[PDB]
Amino acid sequence: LKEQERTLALKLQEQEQLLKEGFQKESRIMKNEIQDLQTKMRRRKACTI
Repeated sequence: LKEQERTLALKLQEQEQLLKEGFQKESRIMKNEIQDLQTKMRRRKACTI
């Protein structure tokens, strides 16, 4: 029983680590796209609402 519980806990920790790495990769992609959008909109004209 003690061996089975230990195996289950390791398997959960690996899944949690993988999910965290994916989320950090997606957040970096989005941050890069925001930076690239900000460099291209520096030509021509303001108005309004």
